[PDB]
Amino acid sequence: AMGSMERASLIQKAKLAEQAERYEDMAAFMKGAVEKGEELSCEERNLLSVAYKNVVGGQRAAWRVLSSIEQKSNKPEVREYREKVETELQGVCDTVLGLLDSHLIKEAGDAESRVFYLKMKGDYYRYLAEVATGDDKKRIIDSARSAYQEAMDISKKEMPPTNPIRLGLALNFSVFHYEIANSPEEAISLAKTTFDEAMADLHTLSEDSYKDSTLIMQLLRDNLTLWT
Amino acid sequence: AMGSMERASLIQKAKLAEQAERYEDMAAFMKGAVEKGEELSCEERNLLSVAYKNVVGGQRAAWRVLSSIEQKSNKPEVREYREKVETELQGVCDTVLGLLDSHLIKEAGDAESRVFYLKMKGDYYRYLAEVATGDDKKRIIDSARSAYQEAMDISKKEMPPTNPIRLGLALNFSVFHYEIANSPEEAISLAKTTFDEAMADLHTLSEDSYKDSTLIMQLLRDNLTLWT
Amino acid sequence: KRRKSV
Amino acid sequence: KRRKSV
Ligand SMILES: COC[C@H]1CC[C@@H]2/C1=C\[C@@]1(C)CCC(C(C)C)=C1[C@@H](O[C@H]1O[C@H](CO)[C@@H](O)[C@H](O)[C@H]1O)[C@H](O)[C@@H]2C
Ligand SMILES: COC[C@H]1CC[C@@H]2/C1=C\[C@@]1(C)CCC(C(C)C)=C1[C@@H](O[C@H]1O[C@H](CO)[C@@H](O)[C@H](O)[C@H]1O)[C@H](O)[C@@H]2C
Ligand SMILES: [Mg+2]
Ligand SMILES: [Mg+2]
Ligand SMILES: [Mg+2]
Ligand SMILES: [Mg+2]
Repeated sequence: AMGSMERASLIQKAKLAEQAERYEDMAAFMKGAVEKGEELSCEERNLLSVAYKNVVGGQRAAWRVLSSIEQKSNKPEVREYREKVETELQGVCDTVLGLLDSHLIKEAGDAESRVFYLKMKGDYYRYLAEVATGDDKKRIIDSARSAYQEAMDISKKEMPPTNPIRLGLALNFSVFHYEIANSPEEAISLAKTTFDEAMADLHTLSEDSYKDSTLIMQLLRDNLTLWT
Repeated sequence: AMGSMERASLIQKAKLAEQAERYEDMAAFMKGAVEKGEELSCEERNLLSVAYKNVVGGQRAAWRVLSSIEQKSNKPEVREYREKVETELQGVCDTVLGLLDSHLIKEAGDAESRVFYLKMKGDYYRYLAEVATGDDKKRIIDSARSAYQEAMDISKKEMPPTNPIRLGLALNFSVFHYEIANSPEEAISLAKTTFDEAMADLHTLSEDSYKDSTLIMQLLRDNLTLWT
Repeated sequence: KRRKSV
Repeated sequence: KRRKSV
C-alpha cells in the first residue's frame, strides 16, 4: 500500500521508523522502496536487511518460546498459537524471498550487491527450515545451501577476506551447517578458515574498516568457543 | 475477529502471548475475551491492562522519538510519520476506552474492579492528552481528571491505603497533575500523602502483600525525588 | 530519569 | 549462550 509515496520519502520514513524501533513499519517502507523497481544503494540494502531481520527475529524468538512450552505439553491452544506465529513468520520469509527473486537478485551485477542478496536468500530459507517438518523440509534446506554456496563462490572470487558481507555470510552459512544441516565439523572448519583468512588481511585496512571486520570476526570466535 | 474462539482459550492464548512478548496479540486475545460479555476476574483484568499498557507504551515511546526529531526539524516526512503513529495510538486508546464504556465499567460493582477500570479510563484519556492539540485537548484532559477523581473517591472509601490498585492510581493521577494539568504542587502533595498514608498501614500486611505495596511506594518515592 | 507510572 | 548470526 506504499505505491503512492515517493521512493525517497519511503527511504526517509524507513530511517525514521528505525530510530523509533518500529521495525514492521520500517520493513513495509523498505518493501515499498524495493517495489519502485530501481536498484538499492549500499545504505538502502542495509536498511532493508535490518528491517526484516528485526521483524523475523521477533517472530522466531516468540516461536521458540511457544515451541518450548508446547514440547513440555506433550489443550490445543499452544499448538494452535505456535501454528499462527509460524504462519506469520512463513509469510514474512515468503515476502522477503519474493522481493529478492522479483527482482533484486536478477538485477544485482556488482559483487557487494549480489552476495548481499544471496546471503539474505540463504538466511530466509534458513528461517523457513527452522520451522519446517513437511515433504519439503529437505528442499527448503537445500535452497538455503544453494543460495549461501553461490554467495560464497562469488565472495571468494570478488571480495577481500575481511569484507564484512563476506564475513557475515560465512558466519551464517556456518550456523546453517551446524544446526540445520547437522554438519558441525563443516560449521567449525568454515568458521575457523574464515577467521584465519581475515586475520591475515587486517593489515591492509584503515582504522574504520578494521573496526567493522573485527566486529564480525568476534562473532566467528564466539561460535568457535561455544562449539569446541 | 475472535468471536469463534472460546473465552477460556482466548485467556490462555493471552497468557501464552505474554510469555512470548507478543503484546499486540495479547491485547487482541483480551479484547476478544472482554467482548464475550462476562465480567473479568482479578487475574484477567491484570492481563487486559498489561497487554494494552505494553502496546500503547511502544506507540508513545515511538511518538516521543518522532516528536523530538520533528521539533529539531522546525520535508513533510517526519510530521506525516508522527501523524500516522499518532493516529494509531489514538485508535488503541479509543479501543480501550470503548471496552471500558461497553460495558466493563457499568457492570463493575466491587471496589477492586471499579477502581481498576476507572484508573485505566483515566490512563487512556491521559495518553490521548499527551498528543492532543485541538478544540478538545481541554475536554480530553478533563475526562482523564474526572475518571481518576471517581476512582480516587471510591478507593479512599473502600480500599486500604496500601492496596496496590489504590497506590498505582495515585501514582498516575499525580503524574497527570504534574505533566498534563501543569499542577506540580498538586502532583507532589498527592504523591507525598499517598506514600505517608501507606507507610502507616504496612504493619497490617502479610510478607506477600507488604512486597507488592512497597514496590509501588518506591515509584512514588522516585517521582518525589525527581520533582523536589 | 523518566518519572514513573504503572 | 546462543550462537551468533548477523
Ligand atoms: C545480508 O546480510 C547483511 C549483514 C552481513 C554483514 C553485515 C550485515 C548487516 C548489517 C546491516 C547489520 C549488522 C551490521 C554490522 C553492525 C555487523 C551490518 C553492516 O554494517 C553497516 O551497517 C550498520 C548500519 O545499520 C552500521 O551499524 C555499520 O556501521 C555499517 O558498517 C555490515 O557492513 C554488513 C552489511
Ligand atoms: C489499571 O492499573 C493496573 C495497575 C495498578 C497497580 C498494579 C497495576 C498493574 C499490574 C497488572 C502491572 C504492574 C503490577 C505490579 C507489578 C506493580 C500490576 C499488579 O501486579 C499483579 O500482577 C502482576 C502480574 O502481571 C504481578 O507481577 C504481580 O505479582 C501481581 O500482584 C498490581 O497488583 C496492580 C493491579
Ligand atoms: Mg518518484
Ligand atoms: Mg544492475
Ligand atoms: Mg463458550
Ligand atoms: Mg458486576
